[PDB]
Amino acid sequence: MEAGYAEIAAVQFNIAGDNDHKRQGVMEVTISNLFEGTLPAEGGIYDAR
Amino acid sequence: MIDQKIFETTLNIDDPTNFCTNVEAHLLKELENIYVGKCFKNSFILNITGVIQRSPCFIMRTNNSGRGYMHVRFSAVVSYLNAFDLIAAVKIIKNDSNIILGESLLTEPVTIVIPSSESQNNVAEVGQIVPVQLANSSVYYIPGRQQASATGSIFIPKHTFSVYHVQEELTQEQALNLTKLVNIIEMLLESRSKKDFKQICFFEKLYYTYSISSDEILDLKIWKGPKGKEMSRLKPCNVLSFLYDALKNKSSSLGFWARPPNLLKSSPLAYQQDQNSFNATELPIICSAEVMFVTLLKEIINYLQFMNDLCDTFNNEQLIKRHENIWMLIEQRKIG
Amino acid sequence: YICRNCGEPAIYNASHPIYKCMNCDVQADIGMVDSRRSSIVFQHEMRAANVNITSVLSPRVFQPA
Amino acid sequence: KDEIVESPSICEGFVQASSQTLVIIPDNERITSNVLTTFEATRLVAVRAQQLAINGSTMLKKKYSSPIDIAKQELFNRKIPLLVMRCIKVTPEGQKIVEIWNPREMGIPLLD
Amino acid sequence: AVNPIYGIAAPTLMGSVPRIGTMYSDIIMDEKYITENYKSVDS
Ligand SMILES: [Zn+2]
Repeated sequence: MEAGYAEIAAVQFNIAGDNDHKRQGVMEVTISNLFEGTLPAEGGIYDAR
Repeated sequence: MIDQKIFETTLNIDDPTNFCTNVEAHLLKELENIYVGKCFKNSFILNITGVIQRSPCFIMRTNNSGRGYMHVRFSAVVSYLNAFDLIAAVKIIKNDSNIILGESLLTEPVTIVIPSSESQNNVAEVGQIVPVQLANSSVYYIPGRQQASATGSIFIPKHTFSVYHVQEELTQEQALNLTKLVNIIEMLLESRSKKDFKQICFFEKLYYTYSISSDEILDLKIWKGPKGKEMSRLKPCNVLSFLYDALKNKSSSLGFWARPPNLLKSSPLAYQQDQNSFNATELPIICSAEVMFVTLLKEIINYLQFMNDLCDTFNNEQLIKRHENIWMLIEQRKIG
Repeated sequence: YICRNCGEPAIYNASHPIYKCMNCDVQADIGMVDSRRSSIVFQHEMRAANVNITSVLSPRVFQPA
Repeated sequence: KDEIVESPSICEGFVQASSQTLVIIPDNERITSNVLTTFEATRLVAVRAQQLAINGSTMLKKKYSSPIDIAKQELFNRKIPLLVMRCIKVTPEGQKIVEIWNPREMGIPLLD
Repeated sequence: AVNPIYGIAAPTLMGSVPRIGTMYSDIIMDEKYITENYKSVDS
């Protein structure tokens, strides 16, 4: 697969509800432990995802 | 199933000067290199039939490279798999860890996950081509993957069936949309005619719900196959003949259309009942003639393709010897 | 990389094959726009404030043919 | 039965712009100038020079050691293989009305 | 609000370059001229 060349023609602004946040987000923060070892703690706010 | 689809995409051209020398050939080559053998827009691309439309080889404004881009709309052959499709050849790469899964060995690549919940699934062994039916869940065509992903179980003909009620008489000028499909089934039946009748009989009696060794063969010029049981001594009608009756424009479409488990699935015959003479496992579905006829035609096409693929892939008696244990699973499950 | 179907930023990686859109899932149509990391950060900041930004990619144009 | 409202995602209500059709104005009906503007000549030369850097095949008989000179002499000698598209209008019906101009048959401005 | 991308500020804030000056007019390749004068690399 390849991503063809494209340009932005317009921008639409809207109020983002919780549904948009749930759909767009790639993970859910559950713990307050920032770091586990050198690598970021999984489920924290620095999760590599 | 195999179908014609139209996509439209944008192709980046690294050397526009060389690309434009033979635009059609270069565009076809690029489309084949990029899209053939990958899942795109909920469809698996098999080959590129042609380029319906295209645009001039523009030059990228935003970047300072001389590279160009071309909007191309192309018609290709794609494979879409619905629910309940039957896949004759499925090799089990790894039946272990209470999870099962196998890869299709047909023109439409698929990765099917078989649950360990069912005992029949656990019985199957690795390196064994086991026929499989996809579950009711839709097939997941992740873009960019070279094979579709689905969940299925070893095909065990189920006794429960459904009855369809037609409230609208035959749709007029939609008989042509149905004829598009009768053509596909005709091609499938012509293909089935070539192979030997004995292997077809073997597989039909293996997958016939009510196994019959009587060797009695219902003979229809398009279709020949061993006969089954008779319910209420009722007379089924060939779907192809009723569709041909479109010239008459009268087809008695209202009557309940149903195919009992006894009635061979590959056979075009289906029973028409004025009332709910067929036992209704579920309340007869209130559907139009379009929905029903398309449904019955799809089911028969699925079963005919299943049978042709079964005959082709098990063309060796020794492979059948290995898979007789799978056959025993099906036979043990079969009741009558 | 922006998904044409939904106009939202998407996930595309060529070396490691990734062609994914969180919103559309299947039916994703990724297109590569040229931009600046500053503009990306600006859009991410605006989204953080619960202002959804949808980018309408320029339409494809074909010869009459 | 009172009905509550749950706001759908914005993406669901978004419909992408439909594909357009390129409407090329006939040669005799063009109304834009037949003399390349300085911007258009500069863009043509720059694009041709970049493509020469990509692919070195050139029609010019004389030999030069720089892509810029090759592109300049191609424009001046009317051998440049590029075309100029002037987008006039984008109608709501889904048409892109444009004018296609051939640099080799156009007037060239004073670039020096 | 729906904001079309025109002028200088709007493309600039979106990371793109304004479509004016040298980028006002599109440049497309002359397929007819090339197919009669140039030869494919493979050919
Ligand atoms: Zn999307």
